[PDB]
This record gives sequence, C-alpha cells and structure tokens, in this order.
Amino acid sequence: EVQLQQSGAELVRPGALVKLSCKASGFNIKDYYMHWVKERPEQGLEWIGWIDPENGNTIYDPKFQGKASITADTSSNTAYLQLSSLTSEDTAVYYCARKRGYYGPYFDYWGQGTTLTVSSKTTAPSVYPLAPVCGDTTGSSVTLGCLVKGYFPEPVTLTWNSGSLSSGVHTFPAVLQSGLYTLSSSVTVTSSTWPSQSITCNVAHPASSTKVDKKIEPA
Amino acid sequence: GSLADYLTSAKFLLYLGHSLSTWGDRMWHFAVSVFLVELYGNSLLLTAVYGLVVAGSVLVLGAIIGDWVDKNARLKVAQTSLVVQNVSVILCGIILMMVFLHKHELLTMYHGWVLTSCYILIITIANIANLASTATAITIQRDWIVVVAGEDRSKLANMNATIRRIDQLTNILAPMAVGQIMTFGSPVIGCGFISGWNLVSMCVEYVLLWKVYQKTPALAVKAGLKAEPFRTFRDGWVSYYNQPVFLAGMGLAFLYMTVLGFDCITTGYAYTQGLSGSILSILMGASAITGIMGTVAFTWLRRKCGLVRTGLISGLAQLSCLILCVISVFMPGSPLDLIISVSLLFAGVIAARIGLWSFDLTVTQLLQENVIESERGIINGVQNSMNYLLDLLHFIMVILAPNPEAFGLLVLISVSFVAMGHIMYFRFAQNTLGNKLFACGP
Amino acid sequence: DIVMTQSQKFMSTSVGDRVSITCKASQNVGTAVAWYQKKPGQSPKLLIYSASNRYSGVPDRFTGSGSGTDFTLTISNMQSEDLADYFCQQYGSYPLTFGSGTKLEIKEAEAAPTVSIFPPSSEQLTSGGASVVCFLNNFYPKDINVKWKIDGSERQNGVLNSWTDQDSKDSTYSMSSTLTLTKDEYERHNSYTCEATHKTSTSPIVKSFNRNE
Ligand SMILES: [Ca+2]
Repeated sequence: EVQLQQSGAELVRPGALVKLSCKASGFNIKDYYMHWVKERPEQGLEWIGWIDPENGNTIYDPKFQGKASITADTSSNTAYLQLSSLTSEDTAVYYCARKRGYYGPYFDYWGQGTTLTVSSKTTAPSVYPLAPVCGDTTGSSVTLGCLVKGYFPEPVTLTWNSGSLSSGVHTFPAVLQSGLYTLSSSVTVTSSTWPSQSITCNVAHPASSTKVDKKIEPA
Repeated sequence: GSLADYLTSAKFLLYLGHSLSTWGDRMWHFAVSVFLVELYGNSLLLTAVYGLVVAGSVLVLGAIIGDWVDKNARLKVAQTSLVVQNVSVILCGIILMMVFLHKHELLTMYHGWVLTSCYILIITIANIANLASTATAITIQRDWIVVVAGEDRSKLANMNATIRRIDQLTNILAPMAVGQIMTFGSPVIGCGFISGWNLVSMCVEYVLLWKVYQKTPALAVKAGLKAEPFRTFRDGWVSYYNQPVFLAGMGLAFLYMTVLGFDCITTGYAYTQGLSGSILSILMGASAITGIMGTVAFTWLRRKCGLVRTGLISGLAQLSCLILCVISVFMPGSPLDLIISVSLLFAGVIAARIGLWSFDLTVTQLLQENVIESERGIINGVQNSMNYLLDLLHFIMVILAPNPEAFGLLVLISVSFVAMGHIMYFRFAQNTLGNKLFACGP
Repeated sequence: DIVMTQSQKFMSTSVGDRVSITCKASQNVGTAVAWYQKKPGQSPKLLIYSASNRYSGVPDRFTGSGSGTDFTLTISNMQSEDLADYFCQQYGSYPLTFGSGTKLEIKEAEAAPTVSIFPPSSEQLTSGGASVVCFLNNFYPKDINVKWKIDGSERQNGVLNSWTDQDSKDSTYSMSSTLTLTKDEYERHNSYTCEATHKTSTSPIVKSFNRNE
C-alpha cells in the first residue's frame, strides 16, 4: 500500500512565511518525481512545479517562479513547499502528487489536500434572527429562518429545530464580506407549530466556543 | 557467500546470456562476410550491396516485429527468437559448405544460374538470421532490463552501461578468434566449428533465460492482456510521430548518417593511404578504450547533472571533435585536397566516438523510462527502422561517388547531419527544462 | 503555453443513459491526454490515460476516445455514484495545464420556486442594523433571477445572493438574498419589493412589505 500524508488547516497572516509537509510511506521518494498542485475555490487546477529528490533540480511555472520553492529530504522521506509574500488571493487547497518520469502518463497517487487561508481578523459570530409573521394570511406555511453574521475565522455548525430536525431545513452556504463571514438557515415544516409551541436553533463556533441557542418568536 | 550471491543473482545470468548471444552472432557475421568475399572477390561494391539489402529488409520487417513482440507472452517470444536465429545459422552454414565442395559442378550441373540462386539463398538466410537477432535484442534489452532493474534508476543505468561495454569488448576480440580459426585449416572446418558453437550456445542460453524468469515473478504480469502489415506499419509510424519524446528519437537517427564513423572510413582510407599493418590494431584498441570512457562518463554525468544536461554536454563534445576533423580535411597539406592530416582525422573520429556513446546511452535511457509499457515494442522497432534507413542513405552516398573530392564532400555532409541531429535534441531539451537549460549545479 | 478548454460546464443527465464529455485543445497535442474524477472534499483519481487505456480497478463503463485535437469521455449507463467532477489534462509539453472541468447532475420534473419575505429584525434595528432577507425554496430550474425593487426602484447596491446545492432528497435548489442598508435608510422609505424571474411562468412572482407594517 502507498499513501502520502500532509499537514492541514493552516491560517496565515498576509506577508508571512509558511511550509507545507508531504510525507510518503510505502516507497522511496528518491525514485519518483514530486509535483505540487494548487486548487482555488470554484476554479480549475493549476500546476506549480516539480522536484527531483535525487539531485534537487526544481522546475516551476513561469507565473509561480518568484514566490514558490520546493525542497526534498530523502533521509526523512519528505517534501516541502515554500510560499513567500502571501496575499489574500493565495487561500486555496494544495496537493502533493507522484509521477514516474519526465513525461509520465499520469499521477497515480495524491495527498489528502491542505487548506491554506490568508486571513486578517479573528472574532466571534453574532446571531440576529426573527421569523416574519407581520400581516400574513396563510397559517400552513411555517417557513422560519435564522441568520448568523460576522463569523470570526471558523465555519459554524448551526443546528435548528432543537434536535427535532424536520427534513425541511436548508443551510445556505456562507459568504465572505468585510473580512467576516455570514450564513443563514431556513426551515419550513410543521405548519401547525407556527405561532404555537416551536423549537430553537443552536449555533456553535468552534474557534470561539460560542454555542448559543435562539428560539424564533412571532412578529 | 557474496561471490556465490552474485554468481547466482538475477543480473549476472542476464549478462551471461547477452554475452553468449553477441559472441555467436558476431563470429557468424564476420565468417559470412569473409566467405562471400572469397567466393566472389569484388570488394567494396558487394559489401555495400549486402548491407543495403539487410537494412532495406529490416526496416520494413522490424516495423511489424515490434508489434508481434508487444502483444504476446515474454518467455514464448524469447524462446522462438533463439530457435529461429540458431536454425537459420545452421542452414546457411550447410548451404555455404555445399557450394564450397562443388563450385564449378553447381556452376554447370544444369545451368549457370545454380550459383546465383545459391548466392541469393545465402543472402536471404543470413538476412532472416539478422531479423531474428534484432527481435531478440529488442525484447531482451528493452523489456527485461526495464523490469528486472526494478524502480532504481541508478541500477537501470549501470546495467545499460555494462551491456554496452560487453558489446564493445566482444566486437574487438571476436574477429581475431574467427581469423585464428579460419586460418588453421580448410574453410569447411571453420564453418563447422562456428555452427557447433552456435547450437551449444542456444541450448545454454535457453536454460539461463528460463532460470532468470524463475527469479523475477513480476516478469509474468503483462498489462494489456490481463492488408494487415500495411495497417500495422501505418499505426506504428503514426504512434512514433505522436510520442512526446519524438524529437529525441529522431536526434539519434540523424547521427547514423556519417562517413566519419569508424569501420567504413578506416578501411577505405587505410587501403587508399596508410596500410601499415600494425597501426590498425592500435586504432582498434583506442576505439575500445574511448567507448569505455564514454560509458563511464555517461554514468557520472547522469548521477551528477541529470539526463537532459548529460545529452547536451555529450553533443557539445562530439561536435567539437568533428570541427577538429573538418579543419584537418581543409588543410593545404592535402589529405586528398578539395601524415599530420590522417592523425587529426583519426583523433577526431575517436573523440567523437566518446561523445556518441554518451549520447546514445542518454537517449536509450530516455526511451526506456518515458514510454508506456504497452508500446515497448512498436516504438523501439520504429526507431531501429529509422536508424537503418539513415544507414541505407549513408550506403547510397558511399557507393555513388568513390573519388577523393567526393570523400571531402562526404565529410562535410556527415558533419552537417550530425549538427542537425544535435539541434533537434536541443529543441527537445528547451521544450522540457525551459529557461534553466544551463546551470548544471542545482 | 497550451490552453485546454471544456465547452460545456453542466451535464443534466438521468440514470442509465450515455453521456459524452468533450475536451478540445488549442494545439496538436497528439495522444497525451488523461482524465480525472474528483468528488467534493476528496482527492482526484485516475480514470483513463493516453485517451484510450483504462486504469486497473476502474469500472468498464468508462471509455475514452479522440485524437489530435478533440477528445471525448463516454459514460455508459451511469448510476448514482458517478455524480462528480471530471476534467482533462495534457502532458505533451510543459507547463502542464488542466482543463476547466465539468460537473454532472440529475434530471427532475420542472417545478416552480416558492418565495418568502422577512422584515429587518428588531434586535438588529436596536443595534442600528437594517437587513432584509428573501428566501426562495425548491426551484426547478437552477438559473433564476431576482430584482429587489426598493422604493419602486431596482436598486443594484448592497445585495448578496447565495444559492444552495441540489438536495439528494427531492432534487431541488434553493437560494437566499439579503439587502443591507443603514438604519436611517430603512426609516426613510415605505416601499420594498423583490421579484423572481423564474422560467416556470412568464408572470413574475413578487412579494412585498411596506415599512409601515
Ligand atoms: Ca545463436
């Protein structure tokens, strides 16, 4: 069996220095070519460069020459990627790849991917929410919702319906704005419970331990 | 235990088999050359005709031979190749000894064409032998050297280099033995001895190959298994054309068109000027030694500065020594116009041999390591075909004009073709390690 | 360098059919093309190399074809686990360039999109924060248009929309839009509207709420 392990979950201030590890097990690193690949959010893959562990030759992409370095160590059987002068653009997912020769047909094995985030601020999230029932007519729609804003530097795991999760509940994808994060989740079920005894939504911030629950009241 | 270890091992048996095969197939080749010369007597023209027929046949047939190799089972292929080659040797020897016993009798037994019919039959059988030898060389070297070397690029390199050194030593020591034997009795006995050697060698080689197969279990898994001649030819050639390593493979081929290469030039010029009788042995020794330094330099450069840069440095060396040769031929001293001059020419040829062997090893390793396994047959057969096509063009050039000014023009044209080959390799290099083509130090 | 392009980004396919992914190169690259499959939060894996040969362990329903400039990947009788991302790579020359990639989805009966409106929260208003939110749920066509007609005017400022992904339950898509304004801006108005230009009907569904209620 062959596999490659990477460190992950890296948060970096812009302009700093960062290293990414790639540890190979099951084979000798010096016998292959090691390639590094970048993946931007909702963007295609890009090729960074490759290294020969035998003699340490490195070829990079022209657009990546000035700010990318690749090193290898055969004694510890590892490879390292060096990025310098990081901006907010550089946040991405990075992959380690193994190739046979100069013009090898394929990459047979890949890493697990490392998430690199160039961030500036860290704080806690604010959860302001309210169900709209101002001059409504139908009482068979329910359709309550909650909105959490200004997530500091993590991804919230808000759960609604107070563990009585009805199948009608959608967690909208979070979006970045003013260096913070915002998200919302709407549940439209149990129309008889609208106005009557209802449940609450609980949101927890892993990086801030901000586990708070709020119950949606009527207008 | 260490000595016993190697003596068994898995590399040593392969070395032994290759050595025996090359020894037999070179002794027989030179014996065939001498016999036909004795029979006819016309030198230069007939040797060229034989070489032309051989090359013209092998091009077309190896194009298909590669396909036949890649889509069958390894053990079967090797066994079949050995059997065919050795049976061919035996039959050709039988016919040669028959024509020797009754030359004039066959000349008039029924018609004057019996002799010519026997001659063309000899050519045909000696040709079939060469096709069999090419097939076994392709399969053994490419496939088995790749698979038995495992994943260690360094071991692959050392094994290729050792094969090429065995080949040069066998060339320099074989002709001599053939001579001693042929010149110790009536020709009919030399032929008999060579045939017997070939048969016993075939048996021992089959046993050795079976033994090697038993020690590399990865030699049995073939990925891919688990009118038509024209189609195969076309598909093979287009596959060669579309390969990412095309410009490299062509670069080697252009190196074959040259009168500056040994054998032809030494025989021609020494016969025209400078027979001596002892200098030729010194030249043979020098050629062998420089081939050996070429191999060792290839190994060292591959270990230090990588493959592509090794190719570029080898090319620089060969081109420099051939510029020495061109300065030589243009001298007012007049080798032939258009003692110092012949020395300069031979020195140029020798150092060019160094560079050429380094470059050839580089290209061979590139082919071995960058070609997908299922095509380890098509591509190599096509490359052999192209090399012998350029060799045929060289023969055409040699036979066309046999005058001295013609020799000068031939030198210039051969240097030009070597230059064009190295320019194509440089383009291949730039397409890979772009910009950082220089900077040997990492 | 060689630029690789995949023309179509979305393949709306049903189960059991045959689909064809197209990859067109800008130069005569020959045969040196490989294909990859990757799923969300995973690493890509081999499917086909040299445009014809398959990789050991891959199912047989995957086939590759094409040559010279145009290449195609054919899927026969696909099932519920082939819904992933596919792209084509070349290795004819350096630098190596990857295709843009194409993603697959599933078919479903066309459906209309629901709508809802919500006024600015009183707690946020106390903290001088005004933000209106509209949520459309269970749409049939992924493409949709929204027009927040604030004070009878399609104000194209301070509006953020976030669409969800196709649900494995009912194979539907949902979206949510938010418009953030100043506390005084909300007070200095009495008209707020939001229209949805879906493909289900020519009638633009619009829900509104005055600033007096
Ligand atoms: Ca033999």
